[PDB]
Amino acid sequence: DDFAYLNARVRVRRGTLLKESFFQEALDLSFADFLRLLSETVYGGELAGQGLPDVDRAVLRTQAKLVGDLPRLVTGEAREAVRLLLLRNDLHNLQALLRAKATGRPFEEVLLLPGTLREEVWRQAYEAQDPAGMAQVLAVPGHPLARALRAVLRETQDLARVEALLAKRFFEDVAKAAKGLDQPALRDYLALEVDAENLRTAFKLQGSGLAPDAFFLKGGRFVDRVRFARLMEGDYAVLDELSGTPFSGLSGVRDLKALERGLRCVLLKEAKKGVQDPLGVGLVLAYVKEREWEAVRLRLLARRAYFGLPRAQVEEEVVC
Amino acid sequence: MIAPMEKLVLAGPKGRAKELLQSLQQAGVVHLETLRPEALSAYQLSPEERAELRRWEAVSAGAEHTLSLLGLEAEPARPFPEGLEAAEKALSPIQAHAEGLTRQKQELEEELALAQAYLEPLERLAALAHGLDKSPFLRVIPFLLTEKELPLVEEALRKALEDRYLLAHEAYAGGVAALVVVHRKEVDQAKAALSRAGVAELRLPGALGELPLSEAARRLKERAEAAPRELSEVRQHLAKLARESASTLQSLWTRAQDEVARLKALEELASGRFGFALLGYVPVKAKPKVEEALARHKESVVYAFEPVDEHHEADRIPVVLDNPPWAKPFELLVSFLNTPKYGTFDPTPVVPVFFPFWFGMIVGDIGYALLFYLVGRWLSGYVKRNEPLVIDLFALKLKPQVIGKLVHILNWMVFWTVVWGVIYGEFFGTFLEHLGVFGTPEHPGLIPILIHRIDTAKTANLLILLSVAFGVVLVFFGLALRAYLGLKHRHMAHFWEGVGYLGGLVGVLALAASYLGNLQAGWLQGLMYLGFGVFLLAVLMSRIWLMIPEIFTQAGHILSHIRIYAVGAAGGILAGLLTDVGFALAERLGLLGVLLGLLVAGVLHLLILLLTTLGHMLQPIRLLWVEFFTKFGFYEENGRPYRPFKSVR
Amino acid sequence: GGLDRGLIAVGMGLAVGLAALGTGVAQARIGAAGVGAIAEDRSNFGTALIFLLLPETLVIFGLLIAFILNGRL
Amino acid sequence: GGLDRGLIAVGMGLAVGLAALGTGVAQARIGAAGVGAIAEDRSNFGTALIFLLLPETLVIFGLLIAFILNGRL
Amino acid sequence: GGLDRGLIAVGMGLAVGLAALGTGVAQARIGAAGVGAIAEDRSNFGTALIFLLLPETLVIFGLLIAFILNGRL
Amino acid sequence: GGLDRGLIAVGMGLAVGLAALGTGVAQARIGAAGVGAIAEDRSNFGTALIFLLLPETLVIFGLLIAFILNGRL
Amino acid sequence: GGLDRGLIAVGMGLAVGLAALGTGVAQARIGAAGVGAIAEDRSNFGTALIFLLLPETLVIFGLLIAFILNGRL
Amino acid sequence: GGLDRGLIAVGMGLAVGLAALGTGVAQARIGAAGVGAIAEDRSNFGTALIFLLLPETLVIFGLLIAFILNGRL
Amino acid sequence: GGLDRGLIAVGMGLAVGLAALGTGVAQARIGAAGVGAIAEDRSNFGTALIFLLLPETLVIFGLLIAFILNGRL
Amino acid sequence: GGLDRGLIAVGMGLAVGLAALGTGVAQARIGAAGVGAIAEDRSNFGTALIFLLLPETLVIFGLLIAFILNGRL
Amino acid sequence: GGLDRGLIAVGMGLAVGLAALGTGVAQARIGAAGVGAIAEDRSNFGTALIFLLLPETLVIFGLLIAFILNGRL
Amino acid sequence: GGLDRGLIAVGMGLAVGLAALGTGVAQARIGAAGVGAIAEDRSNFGTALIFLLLPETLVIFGLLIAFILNGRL
Amino acid sequence: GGLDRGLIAVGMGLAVGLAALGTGVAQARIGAAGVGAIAEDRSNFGTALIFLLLPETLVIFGLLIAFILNGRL
Amino acid sequence: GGLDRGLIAVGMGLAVGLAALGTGVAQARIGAAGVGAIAEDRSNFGTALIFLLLPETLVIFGLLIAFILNGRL
Repeated sequence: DDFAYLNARVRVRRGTLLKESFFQEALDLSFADFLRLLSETVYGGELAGQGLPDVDRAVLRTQAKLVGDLPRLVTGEAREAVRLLLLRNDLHNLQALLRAKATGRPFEEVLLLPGTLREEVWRQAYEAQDPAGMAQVLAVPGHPLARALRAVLRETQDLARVEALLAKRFFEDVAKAAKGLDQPALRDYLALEVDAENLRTAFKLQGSGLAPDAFFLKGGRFVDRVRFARLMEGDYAVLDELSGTPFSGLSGVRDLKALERGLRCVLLKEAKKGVQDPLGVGLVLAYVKEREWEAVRLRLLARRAYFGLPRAQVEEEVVC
Repeated sequence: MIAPMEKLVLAGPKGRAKELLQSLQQAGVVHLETLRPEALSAYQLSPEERAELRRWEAVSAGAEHTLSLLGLEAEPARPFPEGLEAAEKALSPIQAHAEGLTRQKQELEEELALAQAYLEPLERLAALAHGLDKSPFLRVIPFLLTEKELPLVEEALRKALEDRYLLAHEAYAGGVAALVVVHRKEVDQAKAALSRAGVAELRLPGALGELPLSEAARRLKERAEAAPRELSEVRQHLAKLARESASTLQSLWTRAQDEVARLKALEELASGRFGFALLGYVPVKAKPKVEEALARHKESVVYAFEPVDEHHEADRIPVVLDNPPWAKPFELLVSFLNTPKYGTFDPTPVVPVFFPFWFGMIVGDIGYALLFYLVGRWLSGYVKRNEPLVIDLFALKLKPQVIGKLVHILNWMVFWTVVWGVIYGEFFGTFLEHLGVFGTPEHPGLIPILIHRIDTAKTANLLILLSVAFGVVLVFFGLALRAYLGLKHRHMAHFWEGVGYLGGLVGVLALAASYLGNLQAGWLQGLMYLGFGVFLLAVLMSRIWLMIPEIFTQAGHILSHIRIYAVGAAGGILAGLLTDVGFALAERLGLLGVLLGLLVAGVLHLLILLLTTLGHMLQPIRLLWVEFFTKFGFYEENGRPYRPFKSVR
Repeated sequence: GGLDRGLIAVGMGLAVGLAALGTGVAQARIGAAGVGAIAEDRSNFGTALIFLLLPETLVIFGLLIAFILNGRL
Repeated sequence: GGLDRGLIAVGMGLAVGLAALGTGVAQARIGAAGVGAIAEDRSNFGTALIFLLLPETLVIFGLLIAFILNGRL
Repeated sequence: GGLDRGLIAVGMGLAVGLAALGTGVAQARIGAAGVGAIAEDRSNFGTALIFLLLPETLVIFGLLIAFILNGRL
Repeated sequence: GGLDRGLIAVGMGLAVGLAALGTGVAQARIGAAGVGAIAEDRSNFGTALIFLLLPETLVIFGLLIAFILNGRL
Repeated sequence: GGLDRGLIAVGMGLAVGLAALGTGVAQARIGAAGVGAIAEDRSNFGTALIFLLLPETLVIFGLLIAFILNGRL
Repeated sequence: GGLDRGLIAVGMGLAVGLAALGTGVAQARIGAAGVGAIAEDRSNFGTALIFLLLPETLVIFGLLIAFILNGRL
Repeated sequence: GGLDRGLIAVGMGLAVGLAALGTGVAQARIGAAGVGAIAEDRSNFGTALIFLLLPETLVIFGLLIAFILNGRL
Repeated sequence: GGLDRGLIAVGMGLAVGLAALGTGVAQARIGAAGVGAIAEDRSNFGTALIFLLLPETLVIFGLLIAFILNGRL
Repeated sequence: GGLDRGLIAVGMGLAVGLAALGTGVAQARIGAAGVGAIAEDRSNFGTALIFLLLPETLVIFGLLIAFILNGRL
Repeated sequence: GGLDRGLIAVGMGLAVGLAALGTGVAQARIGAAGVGAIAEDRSNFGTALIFLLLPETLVIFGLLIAFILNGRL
Repeated sequence: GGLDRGLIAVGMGLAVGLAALGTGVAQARIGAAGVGAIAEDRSNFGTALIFLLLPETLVIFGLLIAFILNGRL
Repeated sequence: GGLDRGLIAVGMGLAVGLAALGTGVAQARIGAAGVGAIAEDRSNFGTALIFLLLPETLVIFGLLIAFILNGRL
């Protein structure tokens, strides 16, 4: 449970990274050039063959190997803090399993993305005869996913109501848990994420007539219920009002694509500002977020070079 | 000890096997092995068998869900004596009635909640909308807002046409009763502007925000009026239906669970053309319980009750505790840790011997023991009533079986905890400080308080010596049993390690009793040298590089037994001091608030007992389960539980 | 007479106090983890108390030496 | 009293104070977790107190030893 | 009337001081958690007050012992 | 004169100093929590100030004991 | 007296120093939180210093007691 | 009598107390980790207790030295 | 003098040392947070130094007491 | 005699106690890591103890010093 | 002479030692953050060194009091 | 004589105790990291063991000094 | 020679030892962070060593004070 | 008298013990980081050793001071 032990290893791993020259040089290359350069880089350790499925699988495997080891090799409160960094994949896998069970599709069709829980647990959870049994199979000592599944289990059985309440409660519970530990940077990143998620949900539900309070999330500090209601009800100048907050560059934008790009840039900057705590969790956050951005950019450039999309449609996605 | 068991091998006609399994399941125990890899078929169920399993599983699920909806428990009962079709035809009506009643209750309750959610706002809105409920140009729009900050919305209202649609709080003192009525959509634009400047729209869900104001309010009030009677009738009907159908539902649940278990078991058999076979394990003493059932097989099946495997590679063999009546009620205190491997020893009998005596040595207060006896009386009466001890505060669901076992344990504890108390005075605390029935050479009484514990300077050496002696006995027995088990299982390395540990401990103890104790080491020098030599020889001849540090740790585990003396002395001294202070305050001081002094002494003693009894009870078992069981193995290899076949309810 | 009684009193006090501090130090973290687990599931209310009352042995194992000195005074 | 009546007080103080420090260090983290859990759900107040008020045993033992020494001097 | 009248004072001072240090080391975590919960919801102020003001029992006991010694002096 | 006065002085000094350290230890964490909560929502200052000014009872009691000792001197 | 003055000096030094350590312990965490909030928004620099200088009453009381003692020398 | 026995009693008390604090510090973290593992899976109580109760050897050896000293006096 | 002089020097050294420790304890966390904020944005250097130099008042308050005591030599 | 005995007793007690505290401090972290690893996989119970027992040399040396002192006493 | 000189020397040594401990405690975290910043951006070499060398004022003041006391003796 | 041997014994005991505490403080973290790395991969056992053993040179140096002093006795 | 020389030796030892403890406390965190940075890139060792060798000032100043005391005694 | 060499011994004991504690305090973190780096890439061990061997330069001075003090015995 010593952050120094984890942080030295994370410093070595972050030293094993791909430079911006790799992203710029592949930005005008064919799928075979992207394949050959990828194979020569450390990202091409497990690159088996050629083709977009191969590129995607290789990216997934390399990311799992070099970012999924974080919750292990560290215990105690160090583990309890570093576990609330890589939890979105677990949230997605649980949501996918819940939806598949609700509809009726086989449990062997889901993707089962590499997360923080156990793959055997994920497989066995589908066969649970009750949602409580599925939660118990997915239950961990301190998993926010398990806590939120218990919380939503007090609302409904395996239905769309449970599916939505689970996501809302998991986001709120992750916010609370991050606030419940004394890590300077984790609380800030979690709060900024909560605010960004609330704003993005308001933009996504634009004009849907839904109750802003019922769709709102709590935990952030760069938005409020009034601003959520304004943005949801179409007042696209509320995003112009939130100036001064860390998400201040998003003033005057009214499109979903531009809003997503802006929020991604802001969150990436905030996570890259965590490198100021070399003996805290901050270097771990920086390594995780930089790895995720590298994976996303690599997959986008490789898909562009494979399916022959034009250059101008992807260069704007490597802005940050 | 871990009961001996034998592999029953049996085979017969592929059709008769479906009833042979039923007979065995209705019989006693047999842990069925998977049996499939036997150079034969995996006995996969027929398509009609698979359909029968699905139907019975549906029956079980429906029975459980309907029982939960009615609120009844899932405890078993007498079986349901019906086929699949009859069981389905019985479960369907009850499920239908429960579903309908639950839907009706949800509807009535939700209607009541909705109507009461906006009663005063509805009254205020009905008051204000007395003349503009249905208008051609535009209709009045209500606004349920917070307290009278109505100027906040009036700012935007005055920015719009204030020449019409004035809004203010008229009634519904729970808040500001806002509403605006005007011609054209200028009122709607003003509503948007007031929303921007701070205002809310009173569009309640359903007919409240979707019907004409007055008629909708009247309908809401009528629903709120009529909902009580409907809710009462629904509740009465549901309760009566549950009371009528509980027994049938439980019977169906038991029958369904039994049948589904039988089918899923049938999926475990081995098979071939026209044939089925099994290879389950059964305890050697239980043989007539199987034999007196599987004798009447249709073909008079093989029923070859073949031997156990030896200790040689039989870690899959099931284990069960098999202890005499004296020791069984205490097996609860020992089952919570790892199960024995198969041929390794069972520590179950040691505990009833060595735990209660240690506890009695720990606590000696005669009055405290009498209090424990009274508490046991209460618990035993509750168990006698068969009503389970439910304590929701600590999440306690003590069933009568556990209550009885704990009562037996407590009685056997109280015996020694009173005997050792009377063997050391300290009655009711320190009652001898008011009347010395027990007494000693400082003020002689009716009987000798032998080995007085309060006087530290006298008996401390004796008590510490006795404690360390009992500890040496326990650790030596544990090491010996480890040696014997390592010899029996032909583990030469284990035998060497155990022998070396015992020899090294003997050598260290000899050198200790010579140097740190008395002089005259003539008869002990040879023993000390022998022990050290034995330790070295065993370490060399076993090559395990066994830690002399581990020998030291074993030595510490030996020495730790002084905790009994320590805890006992602390408890006795504290109780005696408290009783002395109480007696002084009551009689020696004032002598008219004797009631106050006795009450204070009682309260202090009760608080001390409540706050210390937990540790007092925990320490002996801690010593046992940390030292003896660790020495004798018994926290490795984990075993395999003896699950019998079926026979629920 | 002499300072024998006083120095014996100081020894007894030091033993009792240091033992109490050690028992508190252990019980702090043990009880915190136990409270968390019991909150997560109210069925571990047994194992939590069992593993939380175990550290209290140090207080008694100090009070023993304290009472021995009090007797020798 | 001479040195005895003096240093007996030093012993009593060094006992009670160190016992209080131990009880505080034990009760700190347990109280923090209890407040967190009670905020999480307003029903576990009993289960929180049944672990916050247990470490008072150390302070009770400290007071016992102190009163014994005071009686002895 | 030798040094005893002074050693008594030193004992009283050490007792009160260490008792206060313990109460503070408890109130630190207890009050931090209480402030967090009350900020989360202003309703829980009563539970926060109960938990934060409970550990004053140790300080009260320390003052009791100090007053006993002082009155003996 | 003698050494009684000096010993009483050292006792008073230790009492006040240790109580001050206890109050400071509590106030550190309490103040950090308050400076977070009020900065997040400026409405809660009226409670954060109370929860950061409650640990002053430690110094109040310490100074009471010191004043009693001085009055005895 | 020959030793009374020196013991008074030790008492005064201990009081002042322990108070300075307590104030330093509080001001570490409070100032850390403050130098965060005032970097996130420069309007917070009025609440930060108003909280960071609040605890110094501890050192003030310590110096008051020390001055009283050193006056009685 | 006097210092000749008092300065042996103090040494015994120091040995016992320091061993007790050492064991408490050793046991707090291991107890928390064990409680976590047992909560995650109730089949690890055997290894949890075996690792938790191991450091009592320190208190055992300390008590041995204390008893040897009490014999020497 | 010979008897009071040494104890006065001990008191002075204790006061100075404890005040320097308090100032270091405060300056560690406040100096670390300041370096972080200044690295994040070079427009906070003034607020860093105006926070970091603030608790250096504690060592000046201690060194004043030291000078007074040394003057009483 | 007189002081020549009690001082040797105090020396031995301090040596044993401080060695016990050192061993406890190391064992807390090593045992927590080992418990975590064994709960992750039961094939690490070799290198768990095979490292958790090595710090016992730091107490063996202290016990050796204690035995030498008791011999010379 | 004798006790006067010895106690003056002990006071001086303690003062210097404790001041140096304070300086080291501060420089630890300050230099950690500085090493991080200078690794992130080579332009932080000046600011990190300027922030880390600042807490040497504690050592300067401690050694000044030490030199004054050494001159006195 | 009187103190001429007992104080030397106390010096040896304090030396051994403090050097053992230092070597345990080192061994805690260096042992935890070793256990973690070995449990992750069994290929680093040799380097993990050499990184565990090296800081025991502190206790090896400390026991040499104590032996020298004892031989001088 | 004499008690004066003995106390002077105790003082010199205390000064050098406390200074070394302070320097160690700083070098701990500084070395850990520098190790991390040099692992990320060996190019920065010219900054890592140049930042970790700075804290030698504390021990060097302590050695200066100790040598001055040795000269005067 | 005999107190000369007796106190001269405790001086060197304090010096060596405190130096060993400091070197151990540094070596904990500066070795855990090196162990992590070596695990990530065995080629990091070369720099990790030079990182963990530097903190010996404080125990290698405490030994020198203890040697000088013993030489003057």
